[PDB]
Amino acid sequence: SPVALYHQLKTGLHPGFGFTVVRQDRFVTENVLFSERASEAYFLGQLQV
Amino acid sequence: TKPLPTAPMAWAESSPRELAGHAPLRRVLRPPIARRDTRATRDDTEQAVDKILRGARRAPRYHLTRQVTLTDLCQPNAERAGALLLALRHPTDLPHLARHRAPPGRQTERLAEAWGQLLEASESGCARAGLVSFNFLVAACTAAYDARDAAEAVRAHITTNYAGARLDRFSECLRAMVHTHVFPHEVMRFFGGLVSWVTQDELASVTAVCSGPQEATHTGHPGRPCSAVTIPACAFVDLDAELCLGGPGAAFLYLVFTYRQCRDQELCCVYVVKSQLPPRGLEAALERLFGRLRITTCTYAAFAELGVMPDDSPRCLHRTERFGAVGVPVVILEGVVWRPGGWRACA
Amino acid sequence: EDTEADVPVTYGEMVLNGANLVTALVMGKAVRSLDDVGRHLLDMQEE
Amino acid sequence: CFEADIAIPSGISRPDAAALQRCEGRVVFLPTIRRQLALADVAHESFVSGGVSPDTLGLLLAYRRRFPAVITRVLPTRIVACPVDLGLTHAGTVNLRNTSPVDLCNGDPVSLVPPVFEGQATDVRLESLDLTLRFPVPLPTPLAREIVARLVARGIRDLNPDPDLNVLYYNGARLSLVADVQQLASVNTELRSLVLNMVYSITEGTTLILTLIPRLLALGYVNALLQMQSVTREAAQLIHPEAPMLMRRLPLYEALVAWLAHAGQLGDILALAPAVRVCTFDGAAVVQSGDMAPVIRYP
Amino acid sequence: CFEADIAIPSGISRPDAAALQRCEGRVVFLPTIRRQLALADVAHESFVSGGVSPDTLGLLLAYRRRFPAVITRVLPTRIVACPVDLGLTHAGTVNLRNTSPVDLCNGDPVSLVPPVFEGQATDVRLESLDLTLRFPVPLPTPLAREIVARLVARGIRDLNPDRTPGELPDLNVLYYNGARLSLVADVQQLASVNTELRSLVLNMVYSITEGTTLILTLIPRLLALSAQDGYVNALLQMQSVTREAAQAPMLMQDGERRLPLYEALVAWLAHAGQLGDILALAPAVRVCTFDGAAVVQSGDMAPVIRYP
Amino acid sequence: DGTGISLHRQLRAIQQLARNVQAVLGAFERGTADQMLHVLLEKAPPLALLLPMQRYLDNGTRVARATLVAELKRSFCDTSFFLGKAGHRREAIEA
Amino acid sequence: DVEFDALLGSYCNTLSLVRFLELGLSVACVCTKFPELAYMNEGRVQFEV
Amino acid sequence: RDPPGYRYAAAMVPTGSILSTIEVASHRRLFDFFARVRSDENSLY
Repeated sequence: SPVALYHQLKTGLHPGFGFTVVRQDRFVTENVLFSERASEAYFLGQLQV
Repeated sequence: TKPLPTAPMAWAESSPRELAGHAPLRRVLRPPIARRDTRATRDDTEQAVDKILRGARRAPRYHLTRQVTLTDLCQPNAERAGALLLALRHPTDLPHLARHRAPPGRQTERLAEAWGQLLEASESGCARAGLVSFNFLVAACTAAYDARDAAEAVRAHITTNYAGARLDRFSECLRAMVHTHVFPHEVMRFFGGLVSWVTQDELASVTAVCSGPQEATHTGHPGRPCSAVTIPACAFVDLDAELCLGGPGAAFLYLVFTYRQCRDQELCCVYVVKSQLPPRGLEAALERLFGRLRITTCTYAAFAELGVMPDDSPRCLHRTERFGAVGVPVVILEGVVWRPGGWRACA
Repeated sequence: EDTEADVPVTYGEMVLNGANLVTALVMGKAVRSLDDVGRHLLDMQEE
Repeated sequence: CFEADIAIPSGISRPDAAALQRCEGRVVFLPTIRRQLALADVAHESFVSGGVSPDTLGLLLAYRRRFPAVITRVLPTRIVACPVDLGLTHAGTVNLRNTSPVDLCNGDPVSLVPPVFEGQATDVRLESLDLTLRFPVPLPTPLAREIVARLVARGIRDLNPDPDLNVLYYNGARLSLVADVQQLASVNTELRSLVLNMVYSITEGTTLILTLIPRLLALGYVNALLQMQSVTREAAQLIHPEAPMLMRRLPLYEALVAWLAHAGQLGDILALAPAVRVCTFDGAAVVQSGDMAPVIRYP
Repeated sequence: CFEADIAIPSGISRPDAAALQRCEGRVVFLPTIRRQLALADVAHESFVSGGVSPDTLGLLLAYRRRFPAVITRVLPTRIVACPVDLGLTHAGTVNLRNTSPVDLCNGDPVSLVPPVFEGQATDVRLESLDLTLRFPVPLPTPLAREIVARLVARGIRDLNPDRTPGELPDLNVLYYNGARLSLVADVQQLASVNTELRSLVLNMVYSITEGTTLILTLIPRLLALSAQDGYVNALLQMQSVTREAAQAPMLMQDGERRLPLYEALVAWLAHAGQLGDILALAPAVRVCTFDGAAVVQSGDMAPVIRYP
Repeated sequence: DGTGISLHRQLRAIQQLARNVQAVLGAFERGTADQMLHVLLEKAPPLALLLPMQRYLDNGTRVARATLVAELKRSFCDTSFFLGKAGHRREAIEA
Repeated sequence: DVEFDALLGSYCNTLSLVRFLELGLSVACVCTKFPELAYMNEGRVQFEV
Repeated sequence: RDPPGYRYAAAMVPTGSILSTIEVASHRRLFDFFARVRSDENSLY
C-alpha cells in the first residue's frame, strides 16, 4: 500500500522493486553553420507603419 | 480685430507631425534595407457633391440611434428637444414568464389580462411599439408616487397631447408588473435624447442620441422650428436633486424606480437623481432616504446610470413649458453627456 | 585565410510594371518577367 | 480601430479558404494585442491548459483573460480583427454575426462559450493546416445570464435525480435549449465542472454562515441588528439546515477566507460582462439570426 | 480626457519636488470630480475622519468613496491625473506604475489596496508643506480579494473574541506564485470592522433561498465525489466546513412551477457572488500591453485598459 | 513662446526623433541578417546526422534503413561536439 | 571662500550601421525587393530535374 | 490540399539552372507538387 511504502522508504527498507530515474537535462552549445552559395530566395516587401 | 497679446489668439482663433510623418516615411523612396556604397438648384447639387468632398477629405462626442415605432405610447411631437426616451422590449411575454419567477399566491394571469387588455385598449405588421417616453411614465405613476398636481400637471400634459385610457391601461400594467416580479426595469432601458422624430400618420421614426452630449445636436434655437433644447426633468416632482449638502464635482444622472409591495399595493415611483456619487455609492444613499422596503421579497429599487452633467450648476427648475395647453414644473438641466450604463438592482 | 577584401554585389528587384499588370488584374495572376518569358516564348513558334 | 492582422499559415485547401471567408463577423479572442499574431495562437487548440481541451468553465476562464476581437475582413494570407477592448467607448462600430435569438437594437451582447448550444456545431475545422475555431455565441446579457444559470440548474438536477428549464420563450417563438440526443450528455459533461464549483460554493457558503452566525453574536450592535432583520429567514434556515445536516472559530475563519475568494472568482467567471452593445441606425433595429449586426464597444 | 489638475502649493523643497517627479503613474483618490483642486484634498491628511486616521480597513472604505485617479504627468505647479472612474476614455491606455511585490500578467483586472505588506515603501513625506501621500498598491483582483478576506477575517475573529487559546491561525500571510507575502497586522477599528462584518453577514444571508435547501441536499453527494475523482477532490479545500458539515427536500413545493433551483442561483450569484466588489473596490482597469510583453515587472509601468 | 528655452526644447525634440529613426531603420538592417540565420538553421540538419544520411541517399531497403538508423544513432553520440571532443588533433578536425 | 561644481566633459558615441550586403551571409540568399507582397497570396518556384 | 499543378510552358524559358544531380524522390516531401514522369506522359501536352 502507498502508506506502507512511506514507512519502508523513509525507514530504509527496500520495497522489493526498484526504479529507473529519468531527468530532462539541458545545455548551452556552440555551433557552426554552413550554407551553400544561393541557398534561399528572400523576397522583400514594402515597409509599412 | 487683432489683439495686443498675440500668442493667446493664434491658438484661440484657430498635424505638422503627420506632415513630418509622411516626410521621413513616405517621401523616402524604396526604404528600407540598404545597399552598400441652375442658379439655386445647380448650386445645391454642386454643394452636396462637394460636401461629399470635404467629408471625404477627412476621417466621438455623439452617437445617434434611430428607430421606427408607433405613436400609441410615447409620441415625439408632444415631447420636445430634450427628452428621455425609454425603450420597452418584447410584448410577447404577456406574462408567459408570469408562469415562472412569479411567487405562489400570485395570480400570474394578471399581466396577460392587464396587458392584452392594454392592446385591446390601444396585431403585428409594418411596425411595433417600442420607445416609451419619460413623460408617459411620470403621468402613469403620477397618482401613484408621492407629489400630486405638480405630478398631475404632467398627467394633464399627456391627456391633452399624446389618452387617459392608455395611461390607465399602462398604469394597470405597471401595477400588474410590479405585482408578479417582472419589474418595469428588466423592461424599459434608456434609449436616448430625442433628436428628431419624422412621423407619419401612426408611425414615427425617432432619431435619438445613443450617447454623447445633448446640446451639440441639431442645436439652433430649437431643433427645427420648435423650441430650444434641454434635458428638462419634467417634474419638480421628478428631479429629486440629491446633494442636499455638496461640493463642486460633476453632477451625475441616474434613473430609479421605487416600488410599493402592499405598503401601497405595488407602487411605481420613477424619477431621476442628481448628485455626485459613483454608482458604488448610490446604492448606499438609496438605502437611506427610503422607507419603501416593505416586504409587507426584498427588491425595492433598481437603478441604471444615464450619464454626466460635467458641471454642477445648470439645474434649473421650471414649472414653465407648454406642451400644448398644459403647463408643467419643468426643470431644465444645462449640458448632459449620456453614458447609458447598466441596470443594477439586487436588493 | 585566403584574402580579406572581396567583391560582393547589390539588391535584385522585381515589379509589376508592364503587361505584367494586365495579367495581375484581369486573369488575376503574375509570372516573373513575362516580357522575356512571353517574348522568348512567342519568338519560338515563328522562327 | 487598431486592427490586428492574424497571419494565415502556409498553403491551405481551397475548401478551407472558403471556410474562413465565411468567418467574417465572428468573434475571436486574441491572447495579446500585438499587431502581428499567428493563426495557431487564436485557434481553439491554443486554449489547452491542463493537457486537455477546456470544458465550459475552462473556456469561460479564458474568455475573461484574452481579448475578443471581431473579424472585420478576411484576406487570403491574413485575418484582420479589431479588438473590442481598445479605443474609446461607443466607437468603432464593427459588424457582428448574429447566432440564435434576435439581438434587438440594444442589450449588450455577451460572447458566451459555444457548447451551451449545439456543441460541435460551430467548430469550423480546417483540415489542411490542422486547426479549428470555436466562435463564441453573441447573446444579450439578460438572456446570456438567464441561460448559463438555466443550464447549471439542469446540471444540478441531473447530478442527483430520481418543470422544464429547457423550453425558453424569447421574443416571437419558443427557443429550444435541449437538442435531445446525447448532446445533453455532451453539454452536461462539459458543464460538469462548472456545476460542481457552483454546488460547492453554495454548500460551503451556507454551512459557513450557519456556523458563523450562531458562533458570533454570542461574543453588541452585531447581535441585535443581525437577529433583527434575520427573523424567520437566517435563523429559520439555520434550524432547517442543521436539521438535515451536521453542525471552530479557528478553522471557521481560515475557511471563510478560502471560500470568500473562490466565491468571487465564480462571480467573475459568471455574470458574462458585456463586451459590446448594439446601436443601429438606418438599420433594421432587430438583427435576424445569421445577419450582420452593428455593434459598439461599451454597453 | 477630462484631466483633473492638482496644484502644488507654494514651494516644496527641491528634494520634495524631486519626490513628486517619480510619483507619475501612481494613483490618487480625489474627493470629487473637479477641474480646480487643491493639493491638500488628495493628501493622507484628508483621509483623516473626525480626529482619527482610518486604519487599513478604514482606508478601503475611504477608497470606496471618492475617485481613483492615476497620475499621468507632473508639472511645476500642477499634477495631472485623469479620473479612471470617469475619464477613462482614451484611445490607448493610461500608464499604471506597478507598485507591489506582485506582477500583473496580461488581462489581470487591477484593483487597488492600501499599502499592506510587511516590507513596504509608501510614505512620501513632503516637509515644505505639511502633507503626505500614501499611494495604493495595485494588485490583481484575485490577490486583492484574498487580502481583503484576510483583513476582514482578522478583524472579525479577533472580535469574537476567541475562549479558545491565544494561538490562532495565520491569516496574515499569503502566497502569490512563490513569494510568501506577509500582510501588516496593526490595528483594527470598531467601525471599520463593523461595516465590513455588517455587509458580509448581510449579503451571505440574501444568498439563501427556498431552492437553496435543494442544494444542501447535495453535500453527501459532493463528498461521494470528494473521494472518487481527482478533481472535486481538489475542489473541497482540506479545511472545508462542508466536509465538517456532513460529519431533505422537505416536500413544501409551492404548486410546482417556480423553478427554485434557477431562482436560487440568481439570488446567490447577485449577493454572494459579488462580494469582492462590495467588501473592496472592484477592478476598473486590466493590464493590456500592445508591445506584446506579457507581464509587468514590479516597478514597471503597466499599460492599462478600461474595466475587465 | 517667444523664448530661447522653448526653441531649445524643440531642438531636443527634432534631435531625439532623428536618433530613434536612425536606430529603427538600422534594425531592418540588423534584422534581415538575424532572420537570414534562422531560416538557414531551420532547414539545416545537424551534421552528425547528415553525413550517414548522404551515403544512403545515393546508392540505388527496410534493412538498409535499419542499418541506416542504427548507425546515425552511433555517429550522433560520437561526433557531436567534435571540436570539444577531438579538438586536440589536427587531421581529425581538418577532416 | 568659493566652492564650485564642474562638468569635466561629455561623451557620446555613434551607432554603427550595418548594410547586410557588406556581410558574408548575403551570398546565402538572392535578395530582391518585391514592392507588393501584400498583394500576392501564393508565390511558387518550379524545378524540372 | 490538392496542389496546383506544375505549369509546363513557363518552364519553356527557364530562369536558371539546377546545379545538383540527385534522385529527387528521396526529398519528395519538401515540394508542394511533384511528379515522376517516365519518358513521356500524355498530360504534358
